[PDB]
Amino acid sequence: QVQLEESGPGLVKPSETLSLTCTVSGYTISSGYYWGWIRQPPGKGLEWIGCNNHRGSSYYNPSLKSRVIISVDTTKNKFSLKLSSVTAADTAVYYCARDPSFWSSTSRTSPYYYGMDVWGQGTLVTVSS
Amino acid sequence: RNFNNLTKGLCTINSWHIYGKDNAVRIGESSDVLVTREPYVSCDPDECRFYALSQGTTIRGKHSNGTIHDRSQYRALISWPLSSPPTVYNSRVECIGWSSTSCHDGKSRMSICISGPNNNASAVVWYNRRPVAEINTWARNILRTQESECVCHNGVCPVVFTDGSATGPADTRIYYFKEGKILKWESLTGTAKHIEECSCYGERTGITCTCRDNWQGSNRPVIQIDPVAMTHTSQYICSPVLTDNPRPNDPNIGKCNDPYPGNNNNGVKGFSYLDGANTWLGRTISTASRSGYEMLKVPNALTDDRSKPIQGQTIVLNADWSGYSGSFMDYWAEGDCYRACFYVELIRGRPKEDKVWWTSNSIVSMCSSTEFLGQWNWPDGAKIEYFL
Amino acid sequence: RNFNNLTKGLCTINSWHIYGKDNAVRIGESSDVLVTREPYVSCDPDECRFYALSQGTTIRGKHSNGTIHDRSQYRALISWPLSSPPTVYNSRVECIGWSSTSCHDGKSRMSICISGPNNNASAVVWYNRRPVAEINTWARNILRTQESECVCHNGVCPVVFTDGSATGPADTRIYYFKEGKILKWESLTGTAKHIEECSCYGERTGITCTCRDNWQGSNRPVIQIDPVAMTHTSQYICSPVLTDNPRPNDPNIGKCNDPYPGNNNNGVKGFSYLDGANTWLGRTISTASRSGYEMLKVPNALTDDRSKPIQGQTIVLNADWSGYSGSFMDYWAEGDCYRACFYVELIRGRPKEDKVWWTSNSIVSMCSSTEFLGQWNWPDGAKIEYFL
Amino acid sequence: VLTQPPSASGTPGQRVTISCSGSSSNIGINTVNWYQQLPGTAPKLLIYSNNQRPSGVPDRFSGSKSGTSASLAISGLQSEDEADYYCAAWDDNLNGWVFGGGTKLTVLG
Amino acid sequence: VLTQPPSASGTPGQRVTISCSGSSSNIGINTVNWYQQLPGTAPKLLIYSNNQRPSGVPDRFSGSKSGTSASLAISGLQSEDEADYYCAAWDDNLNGWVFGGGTKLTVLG
Amino acid sequence: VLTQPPSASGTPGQRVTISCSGSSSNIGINTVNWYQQLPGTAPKLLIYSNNQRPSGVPDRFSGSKSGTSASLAISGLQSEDEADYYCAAWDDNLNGWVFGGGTKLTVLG
Ligand SMILES: *[C@@H]1O[C@H](CO)[C@@H](O[C@@H]2O[C@H](CO)[C@@H](O[C@@H]3O[C@H](CO[C@H]4O[C@H](CO[C@H]5O[C@H](CO)[C@@H](O)[C@H](O)[C@@H]5O)[C@@H](O)[C@H](O[C@H]5O[C@H](CO)[C@@H](O)[C@H](O)[C@@H]5O)[C@@H]4O)[C@@H](O)[C@H](O[C@H]4O[C@H](CO)[C@@H](O)[C@H](O)[C@@H]4O[C@H]4O[C@H](CO)[C@@H](O)[C@H](O)[C@@H]4O[C@H]4O[C@H](CO)[C@@H](O)[C@H](O)[C@@H]4O)[C@@H]3O)[C@H](O)[C@H]2NC(C)=O)[C@H](O)[C@H]1NC(C)=O
Ligand SMILES: *[C@@H]1O[C@H](CO)[C@@H](O[C@@H]2O[C@H](CO)[C@@H](O[C@@H]3O[C@H](CO[C@H]4O[C@H](CO[C@H]5O[C@H](CO)[C@@H](O)[C@H](O)[C@@H]5O)[C@@H](O)[C@H](O[C@H]5O[C@H](CO)[C@@H](O)[C@H](O)[C@@H]5O)[C@@H]4O)[C@@H](O)[C@H](O[C@H]4O[C@H](CO)[C@@H](O)[C@H](O)[C@@H]4O[C@H]4O[C@H](CO)[C@@H](O)[C@H](O)[C@@H]4O[C@H]4O[C@H](CO)[C@@H](O)[C@H](O)[C@@H]4O)[C@@H]3O)[C@H](O)[C@H]2NC(C)=O)[C@H](O)[C@H]1NC(C)=O
Ligand SMILES: *[C@@H]1O[C@H](CO)[C@@H](O[C@@H]2O[C@H](CO)[C@@H](O)[C@H](O)[C@H]2NC(C)=O)[C@H](O)[C@H]1NC(C)=O
Ligand SMILES: *[C@@H]1O[C@H](CO)[C@@H](O[C@@H]2O[C@H](CO)[C@@H](O)[C@H](O)[C@H]2NC(C)=O)[C@H](O)[C@H]1NC(C)=O
Ligand SMILES: *[C@@H]1O[C@H](CO)[C@@H](O)[C@H](O)[C@H]1NC(C)=O
Ligand SMILES: *[C@@H]1O[C@H](CO)[C@@H](O)[C@H](O)[C@H]1NC(C)=O
Repeated sequence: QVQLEESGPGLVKPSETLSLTCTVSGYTISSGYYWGWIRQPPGKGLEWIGCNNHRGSSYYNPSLKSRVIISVDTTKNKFSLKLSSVTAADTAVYYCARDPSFWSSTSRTSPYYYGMDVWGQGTLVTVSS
Repeated sequence: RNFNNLTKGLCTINSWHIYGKDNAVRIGESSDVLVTREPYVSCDPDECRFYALSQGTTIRGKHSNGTIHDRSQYRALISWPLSSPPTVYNSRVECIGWSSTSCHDGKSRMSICISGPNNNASAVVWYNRRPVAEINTWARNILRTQESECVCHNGVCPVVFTDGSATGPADTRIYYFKEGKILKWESLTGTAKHIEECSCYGERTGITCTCRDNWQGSNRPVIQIDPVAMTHTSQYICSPVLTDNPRPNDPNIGKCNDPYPGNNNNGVKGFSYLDGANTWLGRTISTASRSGYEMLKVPNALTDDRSKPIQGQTIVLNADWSGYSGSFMDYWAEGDCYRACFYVELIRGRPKEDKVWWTSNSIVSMCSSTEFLGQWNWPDGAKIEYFL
Repeated sequence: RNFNNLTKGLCTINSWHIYGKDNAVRIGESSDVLVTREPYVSCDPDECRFYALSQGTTIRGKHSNGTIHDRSQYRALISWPLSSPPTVYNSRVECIGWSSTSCHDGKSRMSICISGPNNNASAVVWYNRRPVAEINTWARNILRTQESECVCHNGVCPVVFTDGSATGPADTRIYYFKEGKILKWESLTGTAKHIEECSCYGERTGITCTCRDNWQGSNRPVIQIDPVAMTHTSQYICSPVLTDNPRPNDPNIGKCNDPYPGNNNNGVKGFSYLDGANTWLGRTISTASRSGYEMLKVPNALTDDRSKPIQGQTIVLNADWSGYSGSFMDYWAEGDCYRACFYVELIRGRPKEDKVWWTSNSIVSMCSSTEFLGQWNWPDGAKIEYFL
Repeated sequence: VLTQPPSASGTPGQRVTISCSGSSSNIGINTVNWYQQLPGTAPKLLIYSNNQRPSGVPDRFSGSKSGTSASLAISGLQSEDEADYYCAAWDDNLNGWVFGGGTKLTVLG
Repeated sequence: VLTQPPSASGTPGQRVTISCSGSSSNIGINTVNWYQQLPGTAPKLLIYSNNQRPSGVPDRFSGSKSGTSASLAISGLQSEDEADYYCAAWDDNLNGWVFGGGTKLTVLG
Repeated sequence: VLTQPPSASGTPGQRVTISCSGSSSNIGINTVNWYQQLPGTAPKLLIYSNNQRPSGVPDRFSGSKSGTSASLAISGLQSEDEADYYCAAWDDNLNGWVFGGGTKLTVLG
């Protein structure tokens, strides 16, 4: 069973780039599942940020794209999220997750759009002075 | 008739003059004018018309609420006479789809339109008003095309398509069509990294296209197509004049086998005329928004990484909203050269104007001249408050 | 020119793609668009147009109140360019009457229109814009015709007519016309029991028509016409796929020299393409209402009473209102086969939407392809609340 | 954005439902998923493809969709079902995973 | 549906009338009939073809039609004329026998 | 006609500004000038070409223009700066020198 775990700083200053890394273990990510990130402000619901794969076929939330980059390091089985110009509104819990959609799981019997079945425990990032 | 051949050179460009303008929004305020986006200009052997994708609603109707979204089953490609507004009573529908391109080969017109869901999308190629051939997707991620007109040579009309992430690598192909049928296609090659919405023109040889890089940079890709050989290459413009939007500030030295970094996952359609010394580039004034528009004469921009503007002309002030731009030509005009022309979309409404729930555009276009002419401004002139 | 001859075969149908769509209601909300019903598509040698019966009023006018009734002295047959709405300023009137049919024979167009009271009804046959011949009634009970286009071969255009009870046996006739004149007519024969609103297409031989049985069942009648001999036969489709609306649930075994029972005195116009293995049937999704629409590939449906679908495509969701459907073809297109096409009427307003006092329709149409293409939905997209 | 009610409730053993709705670009065309979040952790996928569930999910959780709305029915409500429930779907206009915010389900007693 | 007043009245010997009206698809084009129903039985046809009467019908019953309205005049009103009177016509939109409901005629005394 | 506020004020040493605005035919396209008039004499040109000044004009006077509006900033306000200030521009519809009326700048103390 593939495990996911987030790591990185829990504090970024306003205007700085935030960088979080999710380590994948128990699975080689070069195999093709999509991996991505979800945000949850402390008192709010969930927001999708984006996802990618080993070929770079990324998808991003239009409200964040151009501010956010998601990349995949197959060599080390890691993927990461970067967001420029953080602000107070970006304080949130960030989670990394696995997504078997787009038949990337190597199955054509699956729903094209599936959902996110594997979640890490997440991390809290504060944007502050 | 016969097929148009690319035999003439480009005319010297000393200045630009107005060719046409519809004033669609100003008229639309009190009349049955359609809501459109992504306009372009294309000419038949004896007529020039505006083309655009409509939203299936009029400006003042209640279905104009939410026209900001661009992929729907209510979109279609329409055509109407130059400088007339795209009214509901004078437009002809060419095809249905949310993305399209068209051109005339000297005998008839070809039109390619993309419709469908984001994954199971498809395209239909029309010729002489009949459906001829169809293309399915290959990457299953919003199949896209050129938007602006295509250029044909001796019956062969190369068309650029993209299927794949708009924020990462994507699979692009060039299809070569004749009378609506596919002769062949090629996977894209060369050093360009991401290609979208190519604006193309031909000269005496091949077809040159200026495209958007919507992934890594503000350095526009260029595709060189040989319609006879049906082969092509690519590179970026080697010039420290950035032309995309948003863009970082202009460097002293440009580069061209790699996109110029600083503004990711964004950009707009635009164009250039590359002709050694007779080279002109178009761009917005603002580096952060789709505002203003100018033409710059930048000799040898395609290859000289230290070239800077030596002459230019303002088309749209930065106080005015701009939009997508692109190139076109009348390939049937008398003379020993082609008069280069271009157009600019002027976008009004959301997302910049939040007082209304619609979006729309007006269109202005210009052609080159060998004379040195003066300059003026070309806003759409619509008062947003009149619609409130 | 010369007369069109039925010489080519049908193309293989692997999937359907969009051909056209007017979005008449969405536009009509804020513009001078006419109220219509019973649309169809028909092509001249160089042009395709939509045809429909108008109600003599615009959608937003006050005379739109009560448009639900279909037989009046304010109805007429109009024609307008594909994918444009049926506006008051771009439509041509072909004839006057509450029921009609038309087609082109390669030299000119024939049009037949029915007008008058329920008993003393009559029809006028027009050709090349002149009245040519007239037909009176024989049963004196609302003379009816095909609604969709007719098919001509070497100048002869068979037309199907009905006069008599719509809820019992009726006298039907087939008239054979040439240049608007009657050559002959035949009483209908074969094993079909009740014929209305036949949708016809030709191939290399004869003309095949799919009709409504509005009396006994959900099993559609089929008429086979030989235009040279000017003779015909009939039967029902031998397939456990019911296609009328309303219909009982599909049986395991069908029958065809007798209508399939369970839903009396009702039904809708529809179509099929019968070509052995290359056979497709159209129908609604709902079994109880005019909702949704799908195409099913059902090999040998005409004769195999245990045949079931092997492939299909959704056109309209069951969440969306549907309407009458039918077939058409471009018989002047280049190639060695005919590209099969069809259309669907999308009905809005009364009796399903009681918030408005009018009725109207939008039209969508599609053509076959030999490629396997994806699928999408085609609703009209009108918000009824905008009209309240 | 999808619409969800802010809350739901019932007593143990009752059947309760949570609705989700809005547009034709999302749940109106694509499938809908449901996720359950407990106060201390990451959300778990309960329902996918409108009415399917991942192995390990109790059959007390039953999804359904029609038109432009959807719901999650919870049969046999347990104290353990108190949670934040979320509705999600792919939305072609954005081309990527829209959530409806969540509904707080309270078990009474 | 045709429109009729709910009631009519008069004293014996008076002339009274009952009106009927509405549309161009029915009495406005076709002929109008009148029927008389007594409380214990089936209605009897009194007037057909606007102003004709079946044999056996008293000539005190006189029909008339104009435009989109019609009426039945009863001369010499009798106590025996107390009845429910109905207006009917063929209506081409429905293609079959529309009734106006009825009018109660009361003889006073 | 250009629009100006009727007055402006501040204490010595403060930075104050005077605005000017309206249309696309004038300051919206052409350059804007500023003039200063003292109660007993002809106006003096202070600013021309939006932000340039004639020799002899203190650098405390700084012009600026954007869009369809413009302003004059006075740094280091002096008692001597009390004056009537005027905004002017060429206006192509009239084809000749439009003024905005003036603004009275009062130095407080
Ligand atoms: C009637 O109509 C005519 C026609 O319209 C009017 O005449 C026109 O007036 C306009 C005014 O705008 C001119 O447009 C500008 O032209 C200049 C270039 O011209 C000068 O420089 C040329 C090259 O200089 C180089 O070579 C010389 C060689 O000796 C060398 O000395 C010099 O150091 C340098 O190496 C010269 O060729 C040219 O000379 C010619 O013209 C003279 C005119 O009077 C004439 O006297 C000469 O004899 C000769 O004929 C002349 O010296 C362009 O540079 C300029 O474009 C820049 O400025 C505009 C201003 O808004 C801006 O929008 C552009 O984007 C651009 O500026 C940006 O990019 C620069 C690139 O490095 C950068 O440096 C700038 O800081 C700036 O960058 C900013 O924005 C970018 C945006 O992304 C951002 O990234 C950056 O970080 C930063 O923010 C205009 O094109 C027309 O050319 C002129 N046309 C003609 C035919 O004359 C006429 O005035 C009208 N008459 C009336 C009465 O109204
Ligand atoms: C991109 O686009 C493409 C193109 O659109 C998408 O692909 C399409 O996906 C749609 C999904 O709907 C498919 O449409 C349905 O197709 C099935 C038929 O396909 C299956 O069965 C075929 C025949 O089976 C028989 O032979 C096999 C032989 O071995 C045998 O094993 C089997 O037991 C049986 O004997 C097979 O040929 C076919 O295989 C092929 O396709 C496979 C696809 O993945 C592929 O894997 C295979 O290799 C092969 O290529 C496949 O197995 C139709 O049956 C179905 O129509 C029914 O269901 C719809 C659902 O709403 C319904 O509306 C229809 O009315 C109908 O269902 C009613 O009638 C039935 C008749 O008996 C009845 O049984 C049902 O219960 C139901 O009845 C109800 O309604 C009626 C209404 O009046 C009522 O009377 C009844 O009482 C009751 O209420 C659809 O047509 C497309 O065919 C497919 N197209 C293509 C080209 O693949 C693609 O997915 C898109 N991709 C993305 C990413 O989006
Ligand atoms: C246009 O459509 C938008 C769609 O959201 C309408 O906005 C909604 O309006 C209702 C009624 O006032 C509010 O209850 C909703 O909260 C609004 N939603 C949002 C996101 O603002 C809007 O009213 C429509 N009207 C016009 C004039 O276009
Ligand atoms: C449309 O026509 C109908 C015809 O019946 C009108 O309905 C009548 O309206 C009047 C005035 O309100 C009522 O007294 C009648 O009882 C109505 N008849 C029925 C059967 O409802 C209707 O008002 C017209 N108006 C519109 C908006 O279409
Ligand atoms: C275009 O060039 C080709 C080159 O062989 C020639 O054959 C063709 O006829 C030319 N087109 C016309 C219209 O002459
Ligand atoms: C159609 O077939 C008949 C068969 O005799 C032939 O005479 C006729 O000329 C054909 N039509 C055309 C246009 O050739």
